[PDB]
Order: sequence, then structure tokens, then C-alpha cells
Amino acid sequence: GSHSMRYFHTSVSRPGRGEPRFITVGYVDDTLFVRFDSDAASPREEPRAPWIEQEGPEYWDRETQICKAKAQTDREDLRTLLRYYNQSEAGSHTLQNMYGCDVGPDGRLLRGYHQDAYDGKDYIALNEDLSSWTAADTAAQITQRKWEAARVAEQLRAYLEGECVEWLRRYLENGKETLQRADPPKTHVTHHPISDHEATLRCWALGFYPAEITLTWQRDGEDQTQDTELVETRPAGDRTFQKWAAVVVPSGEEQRYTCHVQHEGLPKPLTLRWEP
Amino acid sequence: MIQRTPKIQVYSRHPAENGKSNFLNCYVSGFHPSDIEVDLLKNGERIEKVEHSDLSFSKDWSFYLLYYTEFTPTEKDEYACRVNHVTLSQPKIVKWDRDM
Amino acid sequence: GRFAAAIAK
Repeated sequence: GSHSMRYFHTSVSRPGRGEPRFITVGYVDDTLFVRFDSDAASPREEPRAPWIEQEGPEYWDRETQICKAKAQTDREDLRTLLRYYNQSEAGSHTLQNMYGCDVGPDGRLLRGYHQDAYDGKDYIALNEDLSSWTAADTAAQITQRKWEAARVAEQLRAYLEGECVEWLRRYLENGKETLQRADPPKTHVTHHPISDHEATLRCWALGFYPAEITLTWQRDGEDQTQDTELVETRPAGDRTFQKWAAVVVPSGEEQRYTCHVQHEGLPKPLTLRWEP
Repeated sequence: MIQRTPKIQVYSRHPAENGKSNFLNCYVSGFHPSDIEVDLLKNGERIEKVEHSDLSFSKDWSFYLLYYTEFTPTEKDEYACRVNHVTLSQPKIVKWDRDM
Repeated sequence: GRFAAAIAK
């Protein structure tokens, strides 16, 4: 199937309480594999998945060097953005960055990414062409000018199309036991009386991986999007995910309703009904 | 500054079964800024030594975290998650309901 | 493995 590698980074200032806290995590699809936290005892990038532990000491030394350099860069950039936005030095501010690559079953590059946000709003993003930028405002335009002057996009494109995809291929192989296994959802429907006139039918999907999944209710074969309560997909804590969808049905009309489930671990889409 | 209030879900790792060891989870998501305070409660009191995941975020930049602790559900014990955030005028408490 | 070039804003 298709796969992805993504790195996430967050720096948060805290005026009067030391230097900004920096946290970064790396994922393959929905599997967390490395982390680094500046507030940790002895900050070092640490392994979080069995298949990455084989990497040798030079891997961990170099990764750690990079992480530390990103923390310092963010600290300088947080000051820079205070100037760009004519802001006081009294408040807490946030800088976020995500980069990575997506590949198809054949292992070739499908799309690359590199984007930044300031205080939770889009700041600047490398376009899908991996050669041009989208700036959100005149502040981000100042960064764009500097990045266009330093040929930054050229640097990112090289990485994204080369190293990023090659690391992904390597990790997929070393972690094939888990990274290339899709766990299908375990599904069932529950009935919860609301009043003598109605009850909720709740369709459950449990123990699945990866996270992507579609759950829908139909009434007489008609989608009930507007009348369905759909909770966000949530982590179970053991690598797998959970999700449910619910609809309010009048007493005795339970059989007009059907739950539909699509997941990559299922050869055919599922159809379920409440069973008294 | 623009801010986003957290969504909150309290639930178990495995289907609830009285007298059987399990894991109680509190997933908070869709929020900003990232500073947030989460407690898991047993009969109104704070459970000690709860653990949490490393800070990360979604495609729309909003933050998410998982707090969790091992537990053995019974018929009488009431569990909950208590959350405070700059967007909340006071702590929001969500009760664990084994049906959600 | 991560991208290693430091790029100031």
C-alpha cells in the first residue's frame, strides 16, 4: 500500500520562565518512532519503535545534533517574528513545522511537504512543485525573500526526492512485521434507549490500523450525514485506533438503518445492522 | 490572539469488563495554544502517576495529547477526566461512560 | 532520517 514519513516540531516561548520548550516527533504512517524534548533530563533523540533501535550510535549522534540545532534556530526565529509582527516581549508564542514524503506501493515519490505556522496560523509553505513558496502575509514574505535568495527550496527538493524516500524504504523493510500490516476494525452495533419514543444506534469500529477509516449510517439506503454523530478517530494506546457513529432512530424503525465500514484491512466494505 | 478549545474523549482501551484490568484514556484534541492541564479522576479524586504522550499536531495545526493510566473497572467506581485550558473559564469534567 | 540544513526565518 501507500506510506509516509513525517517529522513534527513545536517550539513554545515562556517569557520569564527560561528558554522556549522544544519538542519534535517522527512518524511512519501512524506509527511514532523517534522523539526529542529539550526539557528532558539529558536531551537526546530517543527510539520509540522496535525497528529503529538497530540504528547505530552515529545515527543517534547525528539526529541529536540536528534536533539541538532546530531548537536553537527556533529560539532565534521566535525573536525574529516578534519584530516582523511588531509584538511585545511579554507573551507566549508558538512556532510549528512539518515536513515529509509520501510514496506509492512501488516506493516512488508521490508528494513532498515542508510548511510552517506561527501562533497556529499558516505562515509559509513550500508548494507541491517543491520549487516555489506560498506566504500567508507580508511578514512571511520577508522570510520568502530570504529563502528565495538562499535557494532553500532547491535544498528541500533534493532532500524530499532523495534521502526522505530512501529512509522511508529502509524503515518499511526493517519494520515490515508491523509497518506493512493493516489491522481491520472489529465492528458491532449497540442500541441505547433515550425515551419510549427513540433510541440511539451506535456503530463501533475497534482495534484497527492504520487510522484512516470511513463509517456511515444509511436509512432505507440513503446517507444520513446530517443526522449522524461522528466522533474523531482516537488512539487506543496499543498502536490501534477506535471510532463510532451514532444516529437517533424512532422506536421500531431499527431495521431501516444500516452501518457501512470501509478500511484498508477489509477486502470488501462491510454492512451491519442492529441485532436484537 | 485566535484560540481553539479542546475536544475531549474519555474511554477505555478494551471493552469494559468488571474486575478485569484495562487502561483508562483521555484524548484531548483540536486545541491551541498547546499548554493544557489534564487529570484523570477516580471517585472525584485525582489519580497519581498518570502518563501522557509527546506533544504533536494535526494537518490544521491544532494540538493533540493522550493521558492514560491502568485501571480495573467495577460497578460502583466512577471515572472522569478533568481539563483546564486558556479557553475554559473553568475546568471541564467529562465522565467515563462505558457506552461511549 | 531528518533534513539537516538550518534555515533562518
